[PDB]
Amino acid sequence: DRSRVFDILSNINIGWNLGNTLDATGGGNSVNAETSWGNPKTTQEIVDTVNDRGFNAIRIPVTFANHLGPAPEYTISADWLARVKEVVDYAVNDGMYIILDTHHETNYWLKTDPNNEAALCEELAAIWKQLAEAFKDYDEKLMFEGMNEPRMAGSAKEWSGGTPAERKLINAMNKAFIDAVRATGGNNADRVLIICTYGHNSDEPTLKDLEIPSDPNIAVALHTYTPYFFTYVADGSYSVWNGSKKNDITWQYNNIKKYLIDKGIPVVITETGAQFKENTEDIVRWIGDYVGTLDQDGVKCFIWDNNIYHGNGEKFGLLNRSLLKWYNDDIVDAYVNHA
Ligand SMILES: OC[C@H]1O[C@@H](O)[C@H](O)[C@@H](O)[C@@H]1O[C@@H]1O[C@H](CO)[C@@H](O[C@@H]2O[C@H](CO[C@H]3OC[C@@H](O)[C@H](O)[C@H]3O)[C@@H](O)[C@H](O)[C@H]2O)[C@H](O)[C@H]1O
Ligand SMILES: [Mg+2]
Repeated sequence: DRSRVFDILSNINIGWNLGNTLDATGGGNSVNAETSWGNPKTTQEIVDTVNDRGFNAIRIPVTFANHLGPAPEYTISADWLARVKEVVDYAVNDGMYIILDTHHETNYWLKTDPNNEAALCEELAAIWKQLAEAFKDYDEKLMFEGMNEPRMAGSAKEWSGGTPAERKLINAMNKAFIDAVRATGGNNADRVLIICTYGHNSDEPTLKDLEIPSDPNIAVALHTYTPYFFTYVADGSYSVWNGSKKNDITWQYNNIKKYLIDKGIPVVITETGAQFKENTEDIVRWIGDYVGTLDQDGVKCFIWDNNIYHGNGEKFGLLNRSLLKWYNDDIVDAYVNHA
């Protein structure tokens, strides 16, 4: 009976990621990492605005690597740990549902070499013991997501769910994450903990290999920017959404229903979105199809927002953070009013 997790999630309208922020990797071992990818320092106002528009859930991606002391303790620099807490507290201040993750650890130590399972597990666990100790007293609105797209960057199957050995490794790491949090007690005893597949991929072979913890307070996270060629810019990509590629969304979702939802396993899409390609009307329709699909079974999603819209780079930006104005109200409206 995993119903407690379902109840908790049902409280979310739709979520929002604080992209390219605490996840950013410049600035070395300092709080300036937050601004190293060109975003402004996150404020209470920014989070209020997100929550006010109707994203009552927020994902705070964070990359810890440069802020860790040497192994085996991997002590999180106190300055970084406290700023992370300040950002989570912005959301706590507004009664929001929250996901804290580890993020681009994949650039550093989180390289999915099955031969190196213990070292990987131990580091994940050492980080999450400290994070869990820091957020012990936070209520059940705050959730943890153990890893972000854990994979072997540069590998042939980096973005297609990796290899079998790799996926066994992901099970080991998911277990280590859960074990290390639960062992800290307090509100972490029953905190929703969000595990993931290899790369957060949702292809049948990836899901088929996913071990499901018997811990009843978990959810499974996936990323689906589906279809890739609509949402991303690339050779073969398109900007028109007429419905003809909805089967791509549908088909993938049937796998998630088969392996997760229909077995009573909570699922969350902790990232999705569509890069802006001067095509408001199409995104709006894609949203109807994409999110409407998720809505059939009460599945929630969090939208990736890197605050990039006019500039160059992947144009997932929605909230203009400096102006506290949305870059595109029509796209936003479709997301917040999806129900
Ligand atoms: O299904 C479309 C598939 O068709 C091929 O013919 C095509 O060439 C191929 O590119 C495409 O698969 C995508 O490949 C991209 C790189 O070529 C991947 O880009 C990455 O997407 C990431 C998101 O990752 C997760 O969600 C989507 C899911 O597809 C993936 O497996 C997950 O791990 C981004 O974070 C990253 O920036 C980007 O490079 C893309 O993910 C593949 O779908
Ligand atoms: Mg308790």
